Amino acid sequence: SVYDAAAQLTADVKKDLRDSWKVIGSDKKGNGVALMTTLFADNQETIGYFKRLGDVSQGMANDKLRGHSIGLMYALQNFIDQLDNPDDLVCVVEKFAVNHITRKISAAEFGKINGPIKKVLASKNFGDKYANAWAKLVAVVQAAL
Amino acid sequence: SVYDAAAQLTADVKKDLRDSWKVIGSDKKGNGVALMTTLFADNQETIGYFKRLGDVSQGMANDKLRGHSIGLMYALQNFIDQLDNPDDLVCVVEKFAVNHITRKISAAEFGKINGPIKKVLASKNFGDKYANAWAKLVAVVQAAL
Ligand code: HEM
Ligand code: HEM
Repeated sequence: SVYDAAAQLTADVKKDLRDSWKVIGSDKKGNGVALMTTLFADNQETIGYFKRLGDVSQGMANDKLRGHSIGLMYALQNFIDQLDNPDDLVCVVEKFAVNHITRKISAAEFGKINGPIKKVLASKNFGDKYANAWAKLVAVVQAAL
Repeated sequence: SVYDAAAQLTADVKKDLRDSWKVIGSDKKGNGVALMTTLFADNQETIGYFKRLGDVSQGMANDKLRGHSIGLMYALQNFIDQLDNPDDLVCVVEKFAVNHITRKISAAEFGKINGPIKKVLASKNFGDKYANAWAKLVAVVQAAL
């Protein structure tokens, strides 16, 4: 199932992912927080899963939120680094899904991250071409949920 | 406390951590799996916490173990990247501790990773000086458990 989704990560898709990550991943704290705050702004209902983080309206200043945001970027770093070996990408994606499945986060709910990713990419001037590439990577994770 | 433990990461400790990570982090899959297999070999009592992984003796051939091992190396990558800013190191360490606290992994239990780290370091020509530097980093996590 996840292997089939990984099959959509073509040579061109993997190239656009690496190129955009070279920029987005160069400031994990800044862009990681940008992603989370954008998710909360566009889909307020998702805050329900983050009660432990406390006052998420504090953004970057919220230590728990900042810690979570930085960590999120290392998961993506992991995914990007495994792009050339489907076997490793799949095992890393399935490992990642375990805790999210436990939290009862459906593929549909997880998909809400696509909007924020598109916006963050656009802030760095990476157009629709790149957003579509990232939507395909997210789809690999969705296949595991 | 975690804040006092992070203060123990002196100038040369941070430098030795970076110099050794430059080599160890070069092969996250290989060194990550070596780290886990060594832990299970030297402390068989910890295997119980990893029931979900299945037959851990299969090593690299165990997809779940490989997935977990690779991810473990990105957590260390995260810690190393935060050495410049104590405030960020602390929030990332506390974030990391959440799930380990939930699994009831105590500071003493976590500290068992020091042996495996020392052995992997030694396999790459990094002696006691480096093993002790890493013990200091591990001590920051222990303070959060
Ligand atoms: C690109 C997308 C995402 C990435 C890379 C990501 C990454 C991570 C990572 C690395 C962790 C820490 C390890 C763990 O506990 O599993 C985590 C925790 C978590 N994730 Fe995901 N995640 C993503 C999207 C989401 C979404 C869309 C939701 C919910 C709508 C979600 C909810 C959670 C929650 C509730 C936690 C625990 C937060 C805490 O209490 O500290 N994640 N995620
Ligand atoms: C250098 C030390 C270690 C690092 C960097 C590390 C890293 C990680 C990471 C990144 C995860 C995945 C996210 C999560 O679920 O929290 C994790 C999961 C886990 N860790 Fe730790 N860990 C370390 C040591 C330990 C030790 C010593 C134990 C137990 C004696 C432990 C037990 C667990 C367990 C049981 C899981 C879940 C495994 C699974 O079911 O897939 N960890 N750890």
